[PDB]
Amino acid sequence: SMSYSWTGALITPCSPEEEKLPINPLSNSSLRYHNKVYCTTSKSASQRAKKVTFDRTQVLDAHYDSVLKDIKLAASKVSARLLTLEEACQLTPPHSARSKYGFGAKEVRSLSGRAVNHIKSVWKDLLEDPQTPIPTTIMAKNEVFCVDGKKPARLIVYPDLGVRVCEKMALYDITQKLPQAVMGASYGFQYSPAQRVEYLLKAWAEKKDPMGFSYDTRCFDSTVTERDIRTEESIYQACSLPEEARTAIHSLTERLYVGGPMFNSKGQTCGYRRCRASGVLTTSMGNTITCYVKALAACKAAGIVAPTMLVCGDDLVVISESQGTEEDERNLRAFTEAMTRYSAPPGDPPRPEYDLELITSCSSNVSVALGPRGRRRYYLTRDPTTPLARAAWETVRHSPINSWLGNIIQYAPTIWVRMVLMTHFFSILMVQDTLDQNLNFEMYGSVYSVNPLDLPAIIERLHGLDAFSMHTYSHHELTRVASALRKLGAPPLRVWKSRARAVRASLISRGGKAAVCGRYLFNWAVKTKLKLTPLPEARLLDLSSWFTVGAGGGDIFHS
Ligand SMILES: CCNc1nc2oc(-c3ccc(F)cc3)c(C(=O)NC)c2cc1-c1cccc(C(=O)NC(C)(C)C)c1
Repeated sequence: SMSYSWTGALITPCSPEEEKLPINPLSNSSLRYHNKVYCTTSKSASQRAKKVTFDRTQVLDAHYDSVLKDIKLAASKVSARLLTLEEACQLTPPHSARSKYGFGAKEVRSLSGRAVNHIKSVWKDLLEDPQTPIPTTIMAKNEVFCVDGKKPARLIVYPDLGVRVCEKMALYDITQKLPQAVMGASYGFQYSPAQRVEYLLKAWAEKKDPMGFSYDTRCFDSTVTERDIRTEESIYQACSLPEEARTAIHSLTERLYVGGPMFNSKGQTCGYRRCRASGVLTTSMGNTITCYVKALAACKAAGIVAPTMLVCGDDLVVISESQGTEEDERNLRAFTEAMTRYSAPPGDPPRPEYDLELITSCSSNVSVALGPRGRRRYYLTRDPTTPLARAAWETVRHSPINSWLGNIIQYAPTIWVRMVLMTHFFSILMVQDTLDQNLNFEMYGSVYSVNPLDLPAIIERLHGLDAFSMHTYSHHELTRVASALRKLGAPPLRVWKSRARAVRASLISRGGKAAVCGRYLFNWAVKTKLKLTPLPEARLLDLSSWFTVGAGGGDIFHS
């Protein structure tokens, strides 16, 4: 079927949109940034709609059936329960898109009578009716990117707030248990960055002769069929569940997850969806499990030898035994053909790599730097141009996503986070006197609440003490940050190191948790290096909820 059908009504915005920051004609830096950075807006929504609209065909085989059989058997070991209304309301982010039925996230979180009873009606109607399509809203996302032309806006398709709370009651427990039970070590959301690196290094070391590849599906959400989505339901149903959960899961699958009508922000009929919805609770878990099933079946069909997989939504990495370059090339072509028959064709054809550092996935690659010992330390990094361009946009135009914060946390050991992002954002929090204010950052369908003064303990827990003592960065990492700073019109590394010496001194001059930030985060900025010891507060952090899938949008709150 067609991934989408359209009426011709425009995908409309709800808030003001800005494609580019204003130019200062007397600044060369301002011109460089203007030439390089843009924000996607609803103006390009039709270009995206055209790309994501195509017919899907699937040809399954015995390899697919056998993998699916094993997944259902692994799912049967899972016992999951309904969440209470109270639990589902507390998982709702404070600024989650309001309901059309006269209440918002504030009323959901406080359990106001009207919100609670409207959610009661949605729940009862899910139990009563297994078939009527649930309406959704389609919106164009506003995201900042760098040229090299321009990407059109990504589209988000989501149901009403009342429906989103019911999805949590019915399926949140499944999201916490099922992926690990069916995928084991392949489930990408269970790892801290240091644990992810360790897993990849172990997978690489296990092979006598390793070969790795990343596989990127073109428009993954649109390639997801009604059948893939009904198969996801049979996997959820393989769990031990109360009957009421089974009923709600089945109605949500048939009325929402498989497809339905889409409306623009003005309330006009925009189209009809027959693929994955980008803004539902099951988006990330569903994409991860479905990508894993197709990829494991395709490994078997291609004859990939001893594959070790890592799956994060539609991002997939396979590390296996090289059969030599010629056979690897043939086997990757056979893998691609099988993924295409399963309705998962590639954007760019996969390429075999004989060095772990040469694989890119989730925009990241493994790099090496020296520890305080002089020992080689491995960490995840990425090209910093877009993260630095987003941080510059966020400095001038406040966003609740706070991409700069999510980047400082995920990429804490990188040169660009330590020298540029930490220096810049610790300076702004100090000048504004907002260091001790809790902030939220959005990432992979989840909203996390973080105190910037807790960053040293969070970084130590996610990356280890090595994050505060990395030095002697690879030439590629040095060239990458220097080029990104030049291209964006920013001052060079030498200016950032001078500013960091002052930010560190100012932080240490405040005492308490701020001095801890100065000492641990900016130990690279000084000549006389302090010996950094484990932070006791690192062990006391409850970061358990940080290692799971979120809800498209992102609609799972962690505080
Ligand atoms: C470290 C940068 N991010 C990532 N970098 C990555 O690099 C790879 C990768 C790269 C090269 C390669 F050869 C193999 C794999 C990822 C991968 O699994 N691909 C299949 C991958 C995933 C995340 C990622 C995704 C979701 C959440 C979080 C997270 O850490 N989240 C918090 C802070 C909340 C715990 C991090």
